[PDB]
Amino acid sequence: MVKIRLARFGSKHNPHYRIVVTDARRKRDGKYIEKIGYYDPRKTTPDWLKVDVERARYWLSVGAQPTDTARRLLRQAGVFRQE
Amino acid sequence: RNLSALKRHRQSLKRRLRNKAKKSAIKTLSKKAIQLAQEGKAEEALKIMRKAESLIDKAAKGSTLHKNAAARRKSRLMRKVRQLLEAAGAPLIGGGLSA
Amino acid sequence: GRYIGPVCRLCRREGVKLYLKGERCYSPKCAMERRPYPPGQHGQKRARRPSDYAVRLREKQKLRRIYGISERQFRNLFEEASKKKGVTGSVFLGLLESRLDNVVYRLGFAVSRRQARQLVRHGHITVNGRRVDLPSYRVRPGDEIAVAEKSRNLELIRQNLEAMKGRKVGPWLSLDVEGMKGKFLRLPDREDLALPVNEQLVIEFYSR
Amino acid sequence: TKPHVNVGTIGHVDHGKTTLTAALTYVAAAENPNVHVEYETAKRHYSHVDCPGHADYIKNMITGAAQMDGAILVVSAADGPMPQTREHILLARQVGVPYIVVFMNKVDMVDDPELLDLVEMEVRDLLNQYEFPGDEVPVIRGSALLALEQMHRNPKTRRGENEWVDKIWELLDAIDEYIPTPVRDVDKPFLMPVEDVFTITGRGTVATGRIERGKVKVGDEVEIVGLAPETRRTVVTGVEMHRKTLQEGIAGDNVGVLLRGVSREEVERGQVLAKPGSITPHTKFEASVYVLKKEEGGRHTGFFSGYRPQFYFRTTDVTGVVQLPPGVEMVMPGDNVTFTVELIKPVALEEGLRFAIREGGRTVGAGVVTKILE
RNA sequence: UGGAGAGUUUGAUCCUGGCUCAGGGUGAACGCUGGCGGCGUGCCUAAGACAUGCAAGUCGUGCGGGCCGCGGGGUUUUACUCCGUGGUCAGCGGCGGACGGGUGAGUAACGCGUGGGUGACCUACCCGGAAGAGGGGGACAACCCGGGGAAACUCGGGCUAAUCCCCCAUGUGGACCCGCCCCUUGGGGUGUGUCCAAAGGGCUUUGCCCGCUUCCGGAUGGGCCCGCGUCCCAUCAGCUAGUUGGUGGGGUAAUGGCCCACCAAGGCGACGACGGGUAGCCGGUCUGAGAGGAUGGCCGGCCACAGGGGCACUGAGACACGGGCCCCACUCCUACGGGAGGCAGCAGUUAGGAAUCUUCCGCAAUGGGCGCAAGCCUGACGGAGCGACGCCGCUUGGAGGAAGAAGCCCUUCGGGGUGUAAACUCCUGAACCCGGGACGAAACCCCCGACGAGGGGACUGACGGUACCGGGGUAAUAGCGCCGGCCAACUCCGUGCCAGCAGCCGCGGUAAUACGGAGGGCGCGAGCGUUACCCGGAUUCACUGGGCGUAAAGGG
RNA sequence: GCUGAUAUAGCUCAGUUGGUAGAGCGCACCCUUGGUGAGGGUGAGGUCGGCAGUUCGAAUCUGCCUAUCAGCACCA
Ligand SMILES: C/C=C\C=C\[C@@H]1O[C@](O)([C@H](CC)C(=O)NC/C=C/C=C(\C)[C@@H](OC)[C@@H](C)[C@@H]2O[C@H](/C=C/C=C/C=C(\C)C(=O)c3c(O)cc[nH]c3=O)[C@H](O)[C@@H]2O)[C@H](O)[C@H](O)C1(C)C
Ligand SMILES: Nc1nc2c(ncn2[C@@H]2O[C@H](COP(=O)(O)OP(=O)(O)O)[C@@H](O)[C@H]2O)c(=O)[nH]1
Ligand SMILES: [Mg+2]
Ligand SMILES: [Zn+2]
Repeated sequence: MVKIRLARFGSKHNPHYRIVVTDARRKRDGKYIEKIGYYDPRKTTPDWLKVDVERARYWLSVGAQPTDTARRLLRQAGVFRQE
Repeated sequence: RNLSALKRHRQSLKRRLRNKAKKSAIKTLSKKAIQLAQEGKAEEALKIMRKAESLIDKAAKGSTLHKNAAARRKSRLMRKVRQLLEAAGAPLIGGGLSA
Repeated sequence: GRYIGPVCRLCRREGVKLYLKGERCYSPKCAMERRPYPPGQHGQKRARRPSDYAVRLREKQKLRRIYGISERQFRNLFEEASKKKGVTGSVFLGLLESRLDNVVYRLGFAVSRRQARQLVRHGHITVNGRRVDLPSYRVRPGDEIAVAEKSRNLELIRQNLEAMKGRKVGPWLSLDVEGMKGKFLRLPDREDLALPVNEQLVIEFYSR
Repeated sequence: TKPHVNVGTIGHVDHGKTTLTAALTYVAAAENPNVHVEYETAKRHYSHVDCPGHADYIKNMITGAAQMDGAILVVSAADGPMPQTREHILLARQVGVPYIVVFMNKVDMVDDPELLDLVEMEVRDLLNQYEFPGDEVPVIRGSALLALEQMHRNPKTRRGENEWVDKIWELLDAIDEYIPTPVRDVDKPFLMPVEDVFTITGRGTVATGRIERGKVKVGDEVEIVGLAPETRRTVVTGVEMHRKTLQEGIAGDNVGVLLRGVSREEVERGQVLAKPGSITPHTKFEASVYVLKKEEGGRHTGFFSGYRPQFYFRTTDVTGVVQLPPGVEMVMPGDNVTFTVELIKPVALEEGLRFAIREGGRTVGAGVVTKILE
């Protein structure tokens, strides 16, 4: 189905995954749909994660499956939180 | 030597037949249908077309003929049929077809 | 690698007195003071009107050979100095000044260019906090270059750091002589840099 | 487990050295589970090199002598003393090979009082004639041919149930005993001359030859120094002795060495695989030689500087220019000298390495590298 | 924000003009020499053939037994072995092998590119919503017994359970013949008739949990279709019979000649048809001031192929990389009666060749499959190794230090160069030795709270004991090309149109700056030269930007 | 790695019949030129592929070995 995984951008040993929507069968770093946010593992730069909430939700309201750790980067991104 | 995918082959020769029959039934049905719907078997003609519709749709119920696959064959059975029950017929037993 | 070898031979050749050895290249014998001529066997006979080429060659070499930058970097760094919005004259020159090691030398610490380079290749140097060993590290505004500690008590760091008392630094650099700091207040200027170089020629040397 | 020793046979053609070899194995399979050939007594492990035992092939037979701790002079009952024998016997001293166990085969042939013991006379008399244990040699009796057919009937037979079957142990007992096991200093680097060269599915170039010093295993860097181009550094990825994997294969075991990612050209005979830095190519070198006198079989005339015989280093056979140092001229036979060699082919030398100097189907001299000129 | 030129036709000049140098690019190769790291990158030929290993599996929460070990002996003991419960071996049944991965052979093509049409259509799993899930019969495996057999296997009969299979109702609903309505290529609504639904699995059991049936809306990915663009040869000029259209059928998810009958004779073409060559296409790539030119390999997108050729089954999906049926070529076993095999997946052999990698470590991350989950499979992947192939970073030392060693070479014999170069003196300290030692990894999961939000906790690292930090600490690799001019760089000797150089003009015929060595010098530096090939300079196919009275060229 | 064949002046290639190794094309110093050609002059040399043994006598019979050409030598 249509999931919300990551793409390995960045050199060797230097990851910089990109949070995105894509028809599961694609290849990881393969063409995807629309971008939603990024992620930097070594947490270098206090600017290592954003996620277009507004957009992040649309894709779910229509059925989007995140990864297990993609679920998480969203949890850190407070996406389900509704008060 | 081998892989457990043959599992997927035997598991085929089976269904491979299961629907083959259901198929050839609708054929031997349809023939034997119009075969009488044009002769003037109004009653015992639709009888078959009403039997067909049944055997056809149920085929739909499976991996055999699906969606339009039968929705197609119908609009030709009852199509062709009636276009024969006009060689001086009048749908006596108004079974399947409708006035 | 960065040449390494007779360098008061180029004090000659380019015939425009050079001091890559510092102290001596600065004495009554920069080698240059005894031979205002190229080396070799001939070295002192009539010269053919150096080709329009020639000129530009001496001009580059003159500069490139005045730092230690081996072509590859220099010409490379030159390119970077092109796209950069602005005159290639300044920029590049400035860009050549941005060299960590040079700067060191520019700011006492070491007697000559060729020396400042070892200082970086051993640890002795340090910038806004953490230390650096890349002669290539390029310096940015408001960044002060500091001598390390393990070195501060070194015989050499001494005398060398002493040559400051009195002399003042380049109008784009400061200096806490006792606390060996001094910052990089801004990319120097054509005029500040009184170099025996006609940039506009060295430039022309690379269109062809 | 059981100590190992590379051995072989020798002698005159048709005597049966080739077939005795057949018997030796087989038999050794009955009372020994899991069984150039390989067999193993109930006391030792073994490597055997049936030699071609024939002129012409000598050149690769001598390389076979260099590769053994003991020779098995085979001899026929109906025959006895023989030309190819006298030959493949003096070459037994030249190329090391300590001790010799004669096996009068064909034993089962024409009865005679003398003959049986009259043959041991044409033997023992011809053995000391070449300064060997010509008097105390393990002379066994019991045609192997005949025993090699008794084991063919039923592939299982213990301690001599068919006379000759046990007469095959007269060897399988006389050789275990008598012929000890020497040292192979593993504390040294690595090294081992190249005998032939093979190719394989997935593996490729394998080297056959005896290890001289140290040991190798998968994951070792080595140098292939032996004529042509320049030394070739490569890693060993395969160490298997006698068709089966050998773990560390030390000195005294001829295993096949698989040199990673190479071709079968770059790895020809007469080379040497040693420690990265062990041995190097050298074309000129000093060496104290021993011109073999005329009474010893060699040169019956001598020579003069400029001569150019053929030297055999380890498993090689090359041609070099002899440049006698000023004053060194007509250096006749039975004379020791000291001149230099200039092989027309760069070769693996290590100063203080033994070699010989032949010429024309006979041995002409014995030398040992002194220093290397180039 | 961007354009540079020269060497060569002469006795000399100017013109046209061909050639050639200075520039930049490279999956390269060959030569000589070769210390380090990181990031890149690594058959361009044989779409040749491949001894081995590994690439796709996963569910007991669909079902029934085989089986090894433990709960309690039916009765009273072994008996009709009933049942509690976790491993495990296939079988049944499910979702998955149609993606990931590899290659470019084929192909000039609606194949690709791009903008659109689909009132001519499909889509598993994925979320939203509407209605439901009541009853029923049965087979074949597994297993037991009998057989052929070298084996791969397989034949007979007999039980057997399911989410496997078939029949009834159930008709919210959808599919069809026909009639009406609004709409206009089959879309939307409406009435009669006919026709089809369906499975229970889990524990903490009138309630959750993953499912089932049909319907609809959303998403995602697809098929078909269309205008436009898409290389050379015209010494290739005409091409076509399912060919062009119609009509009614078959087939399709769907349009259509896609297929078939029937008729009519059309359709295409110098705006280049038909044929021949070549070639996967683009995003992009190198060059160029630009316009152009040349190109399509790392990575992504679409397509095509999976030993060669054909084909169908299964399914939402393939006419199927590692599945099947057949023919062929070829390899292997063979009890010579019939089997087996496709690395253009990973690692590697060999063949050819100028030439291109390790039979690897790990699933920790990321990603994909199956499941409630645990977690399992994953040669995709993340790392490592080899290769100066490339780029970028780094060292072989830094500061002193002579009217100036020695040696080697010119020398108007006065003396000039190598040269501060070395030596020597300090100093620093690549390496090597010592200890500490990473992030990438926080979640599936557990706990409060409803497996919600939110809050709390824990396990998990292949590269690694590497990177980086702290301590100690030895001066510790250099090579290639060139020096008449174009072009930076001069002299001695040997050589005597010889030996030889040469990109172009050209040097060598007893003083050679050009051949060869030497001393010296110039560029560059782990590189440097050579070869090959693209663009440039070349307004030297010219739009930008040329020419045609004798230079090339007006047609008689 | 075993044999077989070919290895004769710089080059082509003659031959012998065991014994003071040929032909021409070239070529070296001349006279000449500037140098060469041509013209008239003068000739001067073959390790019989190589190292080695046999003979009174070794390019011809022996033994070895080296570049090269041809062969179901050649999977630990
Ligand atoms: C010979 C081939 C290869 C040698 C290789 C190397 O040799 C070696 O370098 C070796 C080291 C010493 C070496 O140099 N060998 C090199 C030399 C070594 C020589 C050593 C020992 C001697 O001593 C003087 C030794 C044999 C000595 O001789 C005597 C024999 C005399 C015979 C006379 C002939 C007679 C009657 C006869 O009928 C006869 C004949 O035989 C042949 C032909 N026709 C005949 O008519 C006696 O028997 C003594 O024992 C090492 O062994 C290396 O490792 C190696 C094996 C690689
Ligand atoms: N009389 C007899 N003849 C035998 C025996 N062994 C071998 N042979 C024969 O001797 C001849 C040569 O045998 P082989 O083994 O080939 O000897 P090689 O020449 O040393 O290889 C052949 O005919 C053999 O069959 C034996 O024990 N006795
Ligand atoms: Mg074998
Ligand atoms: Zn100076």
